[PDB]
Amino acid sequence: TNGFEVLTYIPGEGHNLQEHSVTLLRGGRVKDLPGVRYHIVRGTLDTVGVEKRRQQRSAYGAKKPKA
Amino acid sequence: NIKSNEKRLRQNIKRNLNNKGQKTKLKTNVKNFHKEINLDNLGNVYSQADRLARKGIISTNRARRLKSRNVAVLNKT
Amino acid sequence: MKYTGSIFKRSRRLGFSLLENNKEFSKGKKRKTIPGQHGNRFRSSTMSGYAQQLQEKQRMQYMYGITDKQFRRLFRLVLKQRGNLAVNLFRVLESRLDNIVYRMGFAPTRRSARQLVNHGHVLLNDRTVDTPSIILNPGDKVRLKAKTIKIPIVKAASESGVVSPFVETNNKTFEGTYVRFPERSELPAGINESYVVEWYKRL
Amino acid sequence: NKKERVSRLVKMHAQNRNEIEEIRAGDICAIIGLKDTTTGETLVDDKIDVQLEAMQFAQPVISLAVEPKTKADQEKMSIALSKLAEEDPTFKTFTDPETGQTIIAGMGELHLDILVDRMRREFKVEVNVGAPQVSFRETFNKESEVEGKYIKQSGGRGQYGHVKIRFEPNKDKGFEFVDKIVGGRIPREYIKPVQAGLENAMASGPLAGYPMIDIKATLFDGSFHEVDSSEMAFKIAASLALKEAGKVCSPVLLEPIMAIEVTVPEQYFGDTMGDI
Amino acid sequence: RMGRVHYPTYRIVAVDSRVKRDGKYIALIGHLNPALKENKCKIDEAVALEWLNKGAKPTDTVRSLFSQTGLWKKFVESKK
RNA sequence: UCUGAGAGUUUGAUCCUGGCUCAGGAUUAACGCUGGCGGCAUGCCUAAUACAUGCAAGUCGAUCGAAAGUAGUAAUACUUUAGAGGCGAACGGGUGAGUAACACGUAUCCAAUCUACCUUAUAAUGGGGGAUAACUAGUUGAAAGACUAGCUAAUACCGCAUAAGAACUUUGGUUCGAAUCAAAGUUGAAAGGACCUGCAAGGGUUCGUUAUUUGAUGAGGGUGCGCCAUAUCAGCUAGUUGGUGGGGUAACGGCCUACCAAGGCAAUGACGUGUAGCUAUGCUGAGAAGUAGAAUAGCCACAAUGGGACUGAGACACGGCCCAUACUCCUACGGGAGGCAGCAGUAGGGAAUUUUUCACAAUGAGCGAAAGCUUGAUGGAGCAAUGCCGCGUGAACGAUGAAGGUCUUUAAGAUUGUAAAGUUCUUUUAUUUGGGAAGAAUGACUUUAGCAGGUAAUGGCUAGAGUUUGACUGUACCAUUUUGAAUAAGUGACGACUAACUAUGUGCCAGCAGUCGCGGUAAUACAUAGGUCGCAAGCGUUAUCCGGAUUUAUUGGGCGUAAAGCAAGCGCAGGCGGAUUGAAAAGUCUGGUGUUAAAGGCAGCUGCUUAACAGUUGUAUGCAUUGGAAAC
Repeated sequence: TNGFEVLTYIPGEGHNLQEHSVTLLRGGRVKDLPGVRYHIVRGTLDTVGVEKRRQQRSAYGAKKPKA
Repeated sequence: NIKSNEKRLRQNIKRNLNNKGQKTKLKTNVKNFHKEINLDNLGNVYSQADRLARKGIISTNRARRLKSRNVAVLNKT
Repeated sequence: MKYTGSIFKRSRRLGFSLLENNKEFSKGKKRKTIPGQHGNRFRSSTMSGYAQQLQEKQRMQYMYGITDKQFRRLFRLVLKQRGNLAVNLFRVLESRLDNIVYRMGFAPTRRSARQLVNHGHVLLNDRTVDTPSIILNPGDKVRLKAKTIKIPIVKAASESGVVSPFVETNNKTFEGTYVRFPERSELPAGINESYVVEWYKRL
Repeated sequence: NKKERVSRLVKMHAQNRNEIEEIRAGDICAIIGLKDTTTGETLVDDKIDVQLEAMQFAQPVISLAVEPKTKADQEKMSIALSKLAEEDPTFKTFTDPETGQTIIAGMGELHLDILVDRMRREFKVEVNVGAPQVSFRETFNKESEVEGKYIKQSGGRGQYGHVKIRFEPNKDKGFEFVDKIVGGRIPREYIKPVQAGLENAMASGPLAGYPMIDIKATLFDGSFHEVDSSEMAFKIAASLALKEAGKVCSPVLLEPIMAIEVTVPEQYFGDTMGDI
Repeated sequence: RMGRVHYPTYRIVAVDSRVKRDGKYIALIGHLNPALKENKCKIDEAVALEWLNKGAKPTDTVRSLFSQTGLWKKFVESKK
């Protein structure tokens, strides 16, 4: 939203990438990536889901799996 | 809109006219004393000062201060 | 939470059967090993202050049936008074309503006592209690309504109830009275509370 | 099934909004509040039956996809459609699964004009007209045969599977499988997985993701190993062979040819024949 | 009054009509719970007469609460 | 005493200086996955951005004339007030834009000022005059309104008289810039209402009003002290500094002005710039202190901005006026309404801050002898798991452990697993039956009993009886009321740090992740299944603050080899400073007094069944004064 521009990591397998979407941000730290200590939230208005996932349903914004 | 606001406005327009009238009656006699520094003019000024103080147009402290200033000049005479 | 699932699971894992040898009884297997898919000879080397403190705290809050937040809340309540906080804290814990009911044998388990209290069948000094969180003082009386004494289950539990010298029971009238603070030998010696006291580093 | 609180009543006059309190049998007004009411709802105060109507209209349905340009404007446009649907319950908007974009319907050009004006004035979201989309189901034409191999060593142990699948398309009969393995070239335990191995993969098309329909699949020959060669090898080989068959077969598309009843007075009949 | 909802606790105070509700008060008379049907106000009845004689009349709701104690019976005669 | 926890991370290996991350509490939190309730608090820090509509100060006929209408022959009874006049409006309500200094916190001095109504009692409420709305008519007018001439009353206005008492001046006297008092010169106050009694006359009860006079109270002014960063900001300042005279706001004061001048502040850091509501208080640790100054309580100020004046006792005035400024809206185009940081609510922003809610039931406020009117102050209800407490989502019995799954995967078996299959019991909740609150005991209204100057009268004070007093709510809650295990669990993680592991896939590809660091071939580090562990109607997640971190160190580090002695000398201010004798008591220690608001914390206790929450008692600290001590 500010004039600055930020590098972030896209978590998980798969992508919801179109290079045109406004999306929210997440904290955290990933020291392997040079210059990337910011993250994109997975499971919001954009980057909505990771499939096959049945664990770690705090990130990835995946609905609880039931039969 | 407040009905009491406009009511008090139309009231204090007339009140302001009357207060300006009394203030000018005071000041013209104050000028008269400045011209004729005598006992009669001071008596008139203090009568008018009491009249304003009776209703409350001039605070008693202000009236006391101005009458002290005038009585000092009269005593110097 | 308040329910731990299978009671035998906790007893087998933590080596503490609430009934002397009934919750780790030969019920298809008689073993002290922890349950799960990894039943096997293992070298126990992580058993230290961290591990033992967690074990004592978990056993405490599972035998007492109290959630962690309530448990620290009662600890803070104990902190307000002065003296030997360990023994006094344990006495305050033993003065819990469902624990007293279980020690009287009026309810087979603390969970059964919780069910009895919450459904509203326990009377305390002209006041019926609905929340299973009550601390009793010496000379405090507990009554069971005529409506709630018609059940073969509760009568069978009463006839096979737990004996406790520190309180007075009238089974012919279904009356209980908290006589005095239970003595150290009258308290369960399975758990050592000092480690749990040292677990409090929120000061 | 809820009690709404009538806050205030008002009649929209020629130029003024006269706020009134009492309404008798014969007068009409509007209510402020009740911000979730849908047209056609009836209001009840003294326990009367509701006069809810559902069989008084006809469908002018003509699907027209509206392509989005900015995703934020699309998200606001979704709320705009939600806030405009109750305006006309007979106004239709579809949400295509393959292309998750709005599909407007209306009664002609002026209908689209008034709807787009409603979107672009109150919500200030302006969108350019695109082009409609169709389901466009898929089949294909007969092919000779397909092979499938899968050999791996990953995990400290390999996985092995060899299958021969011959992929037969149809036009009326859907997915069906016939087994012909004789001679121990595959154990029976992996017969049923392959039955599920093909059909689950059949729903993917090599053109635009339209599922492949009305196909027959069969197994003739295969190969495996000793205690290795677990179940998943043949299951994935079936899907790989299915995809290869669907790709190399030069598939064919199908669209529903709608039967049109053109009803006209006895004035444009010859002109209708000429136009068709 | 103050306190949690469904628990009216109005501390008895001497009020000059210019002050806002439960703001900076001149002097608290005591405490009284209207729900309990029993006299519980902590009053000295000496400083109360001091405030009565220095003006700034407190709430009227407690005047009756002072008629039961006989404050008027002595106040009206101490006026003379 | 309040009261103290560490681990890992450099190396072939060892130690040391230091850093980093984790281990825990809290939010004016939110996101993501789910989601039962009760109790209770909280719910725009961003745009003090613009904002439709209703409320957010109205009241007084026992103030007045008059106006209209329901009865009545009229008279008059009955209902209301358009206006004048009176009180109220400056307080409540809301924000923190702006404000870096007596604004804030605190004690004095006001011999520097006032305070309507409340509290104190006393002189009095004497006699006249003039208009004026209201009303009518004419004009400008579409109305909105404005202009012109007559008509009308007052607790409205204006002379005069009395003025003990008051102000002013003079003579005398008290006292250390003022005090009390004797005489004299001068000056000025109003209005009756309502009711009762009385043939009248007149008298009485209350109110309204003037004067005088006690507190209390609010505001204002001066004061020492402490109360952000910033020197990679050395000069700042011209009514400034000071004096004489005069005027002026409540006052003293260049506050302002006429004249004379030249200083004042200032390296103990002014001035400059950024930021900023402050305090009590919220959290953190034992503390030094840091953190945040949600709500709250007080103080501070503006109300779209810049100014100005008036009424008023107090305003430069949340929704007063005028002017200038940006906009909306209406206009018949002539000109007009103006300003939701009031309750709401919306456009937008953001992670987000809510019903376009009820009643003033209760308190309060504003007003009126009164029936009492208003009250989006105030107290309830609604939404939201934002947060805290409690509470269910069953319990008893029931196996070498049913089935199936998972695993060694043998033709042992373990595992899930008293979980279950299944039998009894049981109802907080889901569910009908009955019952049903405390909260007015606020007061008033009507009757009586006693009280008093007066009693010729009712009113003034205290009691007793009946009248009513709820927005809440048939709510809470209760009673074998009926049926009923039935009506309600997900969450993160298991290589270690730091309790909790095995199987399949996987080939530096995927991906994990707070760190060490994992994955290019049997991966307990990844993805999944199962198992397991920990929390829970919440779990994680980030932001951010205290602890660990004593890791800016009086408490609580060093400067030879891990960072660090100016290259040396001279040296001011300032800091530190030998003893003996005497004094003083400024620092210092102690005794006493008053203040340091409530709320909050600490300890004790009380109640809503009980925690949460509320309430009660005690409770520090600092300030000034009084009195001691002379060991520094």
